[PDB]
Amino acid sequence: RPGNFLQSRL
Amino acid sequence: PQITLWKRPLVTIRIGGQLKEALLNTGADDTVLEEMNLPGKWKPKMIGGVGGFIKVRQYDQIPIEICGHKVIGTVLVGPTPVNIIGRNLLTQIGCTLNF
Amino acid sequence: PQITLWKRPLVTIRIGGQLKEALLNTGADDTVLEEMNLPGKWKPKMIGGVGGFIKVRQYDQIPIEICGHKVIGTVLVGPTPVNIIGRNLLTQIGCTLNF
Repeated sequence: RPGNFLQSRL
Repeated sequence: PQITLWKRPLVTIRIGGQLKEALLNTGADDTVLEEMNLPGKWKPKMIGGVGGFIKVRQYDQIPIEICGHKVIGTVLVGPTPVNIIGRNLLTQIGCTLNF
Repeated sequence: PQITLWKRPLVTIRIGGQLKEALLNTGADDTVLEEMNLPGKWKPKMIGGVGGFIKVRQYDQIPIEICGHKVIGTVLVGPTPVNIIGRNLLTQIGCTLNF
């Protein structure tokens, strides 16, 4: 179950 | 509003005339929407998450409405499991973290 | 404080007299820190979001000082690319999203 939506540009 | 964080901060957004639920995400640099079709030119991009990477379609200068705020910015479209409103748009609606 | 989102909301945290940078992440249910030793019992957990999952260890009653606020709660430890303060602790420091 997805719960950590860290998102980073590269 | 002042949105508390006991629950996921989910708001309603509108893009291409589609209404969607999306997560207000201070941990995202960018705005990433679940797979959908959008008219326009796009560029491929790779983004990183906590345990992997997904490829996205980058659309620029897209009108998107967030919790009633009509803004314009970059939207990425790809296989995220949750629509994410990231800092590129959180800043346009004046969103801050307060404690 | 009130933290704008033009930059990543990184703050200093202290945990057992160890100085660490971490990201205030409204898009994370849970708090996850890079590999470290913590006292007490733990259980394995999967977490993920954008892209695949990672296996972490769950420790409880771990005090963290976040930007001056001493709080105590659940801390996951594992190979996260970034230290992440999620909603479980953000709520404890009284944090809201405001616009």
